[PDB]
Amino acid sequence: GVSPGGALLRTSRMFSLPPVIPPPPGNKLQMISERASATEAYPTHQVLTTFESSRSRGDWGLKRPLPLKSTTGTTYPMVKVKEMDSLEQITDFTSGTQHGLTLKKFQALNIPISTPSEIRPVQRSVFEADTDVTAFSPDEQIQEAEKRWKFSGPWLAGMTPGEFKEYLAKTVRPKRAEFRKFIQKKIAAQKTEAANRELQEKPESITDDEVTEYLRRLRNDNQVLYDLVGQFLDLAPLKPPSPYGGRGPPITHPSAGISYLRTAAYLNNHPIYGPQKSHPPVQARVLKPRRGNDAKIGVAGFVADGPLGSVMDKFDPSIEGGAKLWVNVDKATVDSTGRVQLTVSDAKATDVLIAKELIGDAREPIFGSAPK
Amino acid sequence: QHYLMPLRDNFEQEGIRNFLSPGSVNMAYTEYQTFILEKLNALVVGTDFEQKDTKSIVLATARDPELAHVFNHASMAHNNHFFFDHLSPVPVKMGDKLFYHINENFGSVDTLRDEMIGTAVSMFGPGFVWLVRTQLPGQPVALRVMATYLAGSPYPGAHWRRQENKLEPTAPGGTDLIPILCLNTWEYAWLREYGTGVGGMGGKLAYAQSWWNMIDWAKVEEEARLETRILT
Amino acid sequence: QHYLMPLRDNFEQEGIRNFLSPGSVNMAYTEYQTFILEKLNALVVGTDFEQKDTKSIVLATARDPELAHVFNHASMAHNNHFFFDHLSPVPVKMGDKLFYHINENFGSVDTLRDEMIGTAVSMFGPGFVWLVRTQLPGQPVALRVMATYLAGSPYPGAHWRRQEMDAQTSIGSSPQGLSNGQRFFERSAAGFKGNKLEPTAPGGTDLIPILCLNTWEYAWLREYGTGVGGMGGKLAYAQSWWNMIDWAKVEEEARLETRI
Amino acid sequence: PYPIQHSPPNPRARKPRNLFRPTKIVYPEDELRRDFYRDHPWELARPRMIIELDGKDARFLDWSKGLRQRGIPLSGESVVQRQLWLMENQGMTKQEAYDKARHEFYKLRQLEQMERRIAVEEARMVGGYFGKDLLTVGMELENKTYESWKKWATTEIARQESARASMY
Repeated sequence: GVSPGGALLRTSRMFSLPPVIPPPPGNKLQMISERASATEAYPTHQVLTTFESSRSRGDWGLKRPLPLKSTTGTTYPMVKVKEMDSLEQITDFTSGTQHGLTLKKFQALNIPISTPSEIRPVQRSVFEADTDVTAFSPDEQIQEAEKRWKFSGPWLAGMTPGEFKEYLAKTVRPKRAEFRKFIQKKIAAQKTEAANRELQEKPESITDDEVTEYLRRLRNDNQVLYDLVGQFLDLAPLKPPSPYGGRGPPITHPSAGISYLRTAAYLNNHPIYGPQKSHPPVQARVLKPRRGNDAKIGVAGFVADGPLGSVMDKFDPSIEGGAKLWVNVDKATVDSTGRVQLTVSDAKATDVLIAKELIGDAREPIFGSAPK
Repeated sequence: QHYLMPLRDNFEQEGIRNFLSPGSVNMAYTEYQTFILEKLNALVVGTDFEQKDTKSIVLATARDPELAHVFNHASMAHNNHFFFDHLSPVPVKMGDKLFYHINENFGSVDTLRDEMIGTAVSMFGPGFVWLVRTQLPGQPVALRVMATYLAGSPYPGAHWRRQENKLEPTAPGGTDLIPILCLNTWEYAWLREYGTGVGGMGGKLAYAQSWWNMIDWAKVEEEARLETRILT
Repeated sequence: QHYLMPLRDNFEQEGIRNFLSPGSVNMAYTEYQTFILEKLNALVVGTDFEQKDTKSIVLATARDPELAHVFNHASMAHNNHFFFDHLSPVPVKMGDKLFYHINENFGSVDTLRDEMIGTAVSMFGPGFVWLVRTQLPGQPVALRVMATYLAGSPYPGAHWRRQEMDAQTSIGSSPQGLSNGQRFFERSAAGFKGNKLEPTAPGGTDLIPILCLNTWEYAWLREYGTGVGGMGGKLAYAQSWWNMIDWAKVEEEARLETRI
Repeated sequence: PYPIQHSPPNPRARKPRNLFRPTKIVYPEDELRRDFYRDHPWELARPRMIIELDGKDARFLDWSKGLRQRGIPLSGESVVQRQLWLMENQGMTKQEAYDKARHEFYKLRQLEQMERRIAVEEARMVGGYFGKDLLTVGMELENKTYESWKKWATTEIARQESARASMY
């Protein structure tokens, strides 16, 4: 019954703009700044592009054409729109290269994302048919639920004392009746197990008496109870009797849609030298030197801890442009908060020399001149 | 004078059940290989490479602008025969000892499947996809997937080296590899049988997919040498 | 979206009588160009290149590494159709002006004939062999032959992807190896830093590709066969191709300055 | 006039207000788009053009084939539309349809990233040189910006020193 004009808008490109997702979650009790805000952990608005011809006119498929002062001249045309029409009759926009190019930088490292491992390194891919699964069935047993990553219930350890009370009085309290039915289904199957077995050599599931007594038998073994309660509220397992239980489930996909590579078990064949041992190094910056009990380094837009090891010790104003060292990214993963934590590992000497050779800035060429 | 080796399981006439037909194999190996050998025999007429094997010629005539044609035919002939030397008549089961190491270097068999097939479909220029075993810091038994473009050899020697035996055991930054499994992507193997691939059906993709079901894993495990935890 | 277009003289339905059967031309152009374009469309389905022509994509999408894979399909589709727009149903008689100039740069029509053909087999790889018209500010118009590996653009605006030398066998320890090695790094270092090694006139008019020759496997692997026994094969494919060159059209693109 | 009601009006309201106010347009996709893009926040960094060429982009969209379609790029929207199709036609659940379509999205993105690496690598095997990668360019711009910060810091530092002489 939709009108033809209303049927075109449903599939229009503008109507496809995703809603502004909540910002990257941070500690609920901090002193965040209000007037000034730095770049976020992950993007929140959709980045836009246009044709080189339509950009010279300021046409971005928006309400009105954007100004040419800050929208033309750059190589990569990227822009974010906070409001298509604000109270000032202007499209409140801003450059989107902060996050747009950071994705391109990270995708130039050629590194997959793997599930974190407690401290024999085992980098298991995130995109697998055994772990990456959201759909389920009620009949499924508790064990497979650990594999999942998208739980409907909240994380108890993460919730604040106020949020916890609200959850109890608005999600758990008005569920006793339904929970009683859930037990009946379990008790029903229990009666069928003995019958089926003896028959080799289900009931209507309506017994309000066994249920009450069934819960009094589990008061001495709280473990099996929580195991059952976690299935009715879809809570992330917390006790070892494990995966991502230290910081809780990932609010997003374990890869967070930043890289879709499954493994890095490849050897880039170099033209002259041949198949190299490790991956090409990457130059990074130095932020917050040791002399804060750790050093921060900027590896392709992201901030990660320095390798476990001058340069990191003290700051040096004389160095122009700042201290820049080469380094190899070993492992990358997404924490519960959504940040992209990189296991930056010190690079080798030959790798840097080989990689600089193509750039043409290598002081001494390994090819030919090198006698030994 | 190098002669044409017979196929492992009389595939020349019988053919693979679901991978390639006799006619396709005829043009892929019976005819193509002979073409290379015939041209290779005319280049090593009464020379040091007269009695040497295919592998030796590759290492010897490695990266020489004067022996280009020799390396080309030699390397191609060897790789071609090597690719057909790992095709089982029927789908064989993967050994438990090999199934374990694959999960330690790639996480799952499907991951390796997509990585090997993916690299084939994503290579514009004809080449080979190699599954080689190496020893790396932290993983004594390490399996890696490497692609040699055009006629490039996968062996370590087949690359430029430095001096001080003057030649080093490996190339600058390189390592020692052991080619286990291969996958020929040249048009000769897949074009005639599976076609161009227009419409996303048949084509080079379907070729690689059918190649994964006829791998002689028994032989793959043999050349893997999982017992030798330290290779030098 | 980029869509396949008809061939010059109805070669899709009939094909060249003595060079390529209709079936071969079908698999060579209609069933391959479509495949390439299908991939190309998916790549530029939502970028600035959604409405740009192949050549514009080639030149524009050349230096940037992140878009290397787009260059291949775009360039391949261009070169492929560039190779079919120079054949003719019947052999054409070489133009006088063109015939004369050829001898002044190659010595004879047969000298150039065996050079291009010889270069093809020498490559032992899929590539395109061109016929380029060189010109400099004061130097007279001079022709030359160029070999492009896989997808290689002969134009001077796509120098980054010219791919004129296989680094595998052309860089060793011999005297030529070192020489080729220096050039390889000199180009990379220059290109990376933005320096220009060889000055080129604005508009990329120094080099104008007149004729081309597709040596890819799919083109000839069917009609001429594997080539075992020298009967047919890649060699014969190049030979037969030399008889269908539309020298008339070749002369037009040459645009030789009147000097007779 | 009585504006178009895009959602069932509150039947419980006895004295309703804003009867002559246009209503919000909500589709079933809105719920799905929010879910997906929250699971893949870095999918928003992929630029997406919302500038319609001729408006006839919804004429060749057949979601029964797969994610890849004519005229539209592979993005989260294609996943949602594909998800909605399976959920309705094939009578799948929200989660089930989400899993299937989502997994197809991954495989198509993996090949795209593999081509880039193999493209540049193979190109150099035949004498192919490229320009400055995005990584190098990014670091260069930081140098120019970091140096400007050094100047400002040095000045203000000296300012405080001179401002400290007046305290005594």
